[PDB]
Amino acid sequence: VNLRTQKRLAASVLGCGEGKVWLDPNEVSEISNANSRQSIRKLVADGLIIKKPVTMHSRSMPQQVLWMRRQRVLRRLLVKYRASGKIDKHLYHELYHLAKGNTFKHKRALVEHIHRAKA
Amino acid sequence: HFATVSPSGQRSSVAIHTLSKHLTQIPFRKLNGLAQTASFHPLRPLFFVATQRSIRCYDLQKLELVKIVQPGAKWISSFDVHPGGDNLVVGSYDKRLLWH
Amino acid sequence: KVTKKFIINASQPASDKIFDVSAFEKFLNERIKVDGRVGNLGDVIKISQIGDGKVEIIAHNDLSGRYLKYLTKKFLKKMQLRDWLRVVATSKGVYELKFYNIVND
Amino acid sequence: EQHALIRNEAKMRKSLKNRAIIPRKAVKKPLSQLEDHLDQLGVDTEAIGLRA
Amino acid sequence: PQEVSDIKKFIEICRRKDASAARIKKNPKTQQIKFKVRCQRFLYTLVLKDSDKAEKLKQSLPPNLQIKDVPKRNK
Amino acid sequence: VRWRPTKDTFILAAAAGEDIFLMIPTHPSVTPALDQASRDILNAGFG
RNA sequence: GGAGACGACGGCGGGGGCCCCGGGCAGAGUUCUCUUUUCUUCUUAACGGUCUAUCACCCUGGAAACAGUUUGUCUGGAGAUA
Repeated sequence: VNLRTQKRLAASVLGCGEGKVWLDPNEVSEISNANSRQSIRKLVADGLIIKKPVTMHSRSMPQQVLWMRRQRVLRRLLVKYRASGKIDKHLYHELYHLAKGNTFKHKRALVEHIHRAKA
Repeated sequence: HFATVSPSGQRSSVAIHTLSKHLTQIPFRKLNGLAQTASFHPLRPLFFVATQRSIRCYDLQKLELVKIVQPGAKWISSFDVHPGGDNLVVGSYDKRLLWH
Repeated sequence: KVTKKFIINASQPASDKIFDVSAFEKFLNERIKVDGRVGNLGDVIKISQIGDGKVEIIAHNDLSGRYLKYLTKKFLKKMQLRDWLRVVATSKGVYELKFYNIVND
Repeated sequence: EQHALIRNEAKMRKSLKNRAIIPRKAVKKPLSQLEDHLDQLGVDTEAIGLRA
Repeated sequence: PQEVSDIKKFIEICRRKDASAARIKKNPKTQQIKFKVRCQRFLYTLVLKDSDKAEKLKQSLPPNLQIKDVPKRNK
Repeated sequence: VRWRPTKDTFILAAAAGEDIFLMIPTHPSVTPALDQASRDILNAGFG
């Protein structure tokens, strides 16, 4: 029997592909007799039309960004120190320009330079 | 807790002071109007703040607006909550009492 | 200080005499692993039987019922019963071992 | 020999490359097959019989 | 769709001449109670949070307005 | 000028200008014990 | 008079979707041996209410021992920082 119609309607009602719809081989006569989307839903409930599971799919830095991040963290540290009063406006500006220049490489190095400046 | 209302304090107009900790906090920045008066609900942790044109009711457990009431008044002078907690009286400078 | 109660219900298979409760308990005794190693049967995970045919597990760590079901499937097909028995969660922490639907011939 | 037989059955059902298969709970199996497998393992068969 | 948190306002909305439909939603997982009224151009929902007030409200709704409980598994 | 609602103490809060004063007025209802309890309430948040 | 009414590119930031990683529930799969294991579900529209902001604008005040500040540039008595 020709079951292209049942295949298409079953895929449409089950919301899956035509490769994922399975018709019971032993019940081709009943599947052929089913020719409406209510009868095909009845068959889906009865277990003669089945949606197959999905196929197994077992699964088991630029210097621009570096400069941007280091500048942001250094400037944040200067802002924090100037807000906490460890430095004043003019020494803050001096460190701002000196850090804009590639003088400082990391937060700690900034910190020891501040110690030298203040001592 | 005791709350204070200063009309010209802008975003520091209303301030709740906890005496057991000597802490003054300002919970509600935005008030949508010049704050005039405030009061605590008699039996439920809600705070009523009356500006010139509205009274906003704020739940204090969530610090969130639960109600806005709009008396038909131009300049609200005073308000008072029922001991029950479901009725308001608003007196305004437009010579109009409003029972809410 | 949180405890866990897991129940494995093999009453029907035990009555049908297809599932050995003692053998399954032994299997879990060797294969339940605590710190990434089997045989660490301390006062962390405990195992016992009830006379009516179920296996009770008191877990103190984070033993997942998924691990219990995985070991159940392990034992079932080790005894070659995978194609004819399944494990269904019939309660919050009760896994019942029942049969697949059977067509008469 | 039994190990070889079970490996043969497994590789027979395995297929080559990731074919979606019908679940066991969806497929149905006959009383003859169940009774045969059970009494191969040594199961008294008056237990089953009404079933479905 | 509008939210209602005041029982007297819900009563007056239900007493409105165009109040068309009503239903009660009980969500037991969140132990919440909602009274929804269809009043022509909006749908209003009162949130109650308490079963004693739910019963009092159900008794106090107008008799002509047929209040009903919505069942699970809507058809 | 407003009174502290609790009957356990005798505390008066006044607002003049930009300052709020918490005060213990001398009234023939304040015992030594009531006075000390009031002062303890006021200076109980200095910790 | 406004909106309709408007070029191309560059990096930067905010937000929403997608992708990725983990835990938990349910189910499915391998399993001679090993694998607290592999895969799948875990979703929330229009519309209405409320809260949320960079730019911009306003008030006080008056800056060089110049300051503010971006990845970059620049801004400031034609009023900066705060």
